[PDB]
Amino acid sequence: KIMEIKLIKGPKGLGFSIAGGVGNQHIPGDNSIYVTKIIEGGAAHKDGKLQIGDKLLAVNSVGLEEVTHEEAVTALKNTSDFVYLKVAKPTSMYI
Repeated sequence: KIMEIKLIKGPKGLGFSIAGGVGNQHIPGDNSIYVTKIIEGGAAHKDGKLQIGDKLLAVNSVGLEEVTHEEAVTALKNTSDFVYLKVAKPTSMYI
């Protein structure tokens, strides 16, 4: 299930780590970007909605679907302080 998350970029960024990307599949057969860690005190932690396992779809107007890992790293580092983060919650269990 798809949700939009509103984040202010903190001094250290959005407060979460990612894996995946085209050429760097986190899940076998999935080129998607996944949340692997939520940083305590971070903007993502404090908001409360983003979780380990979430799939990133977009960051503001930047698509994260079928992008390489470096592309998503850049998307997330170089956004505005006002972030709309679109994510999909897992159907199965994990990531």
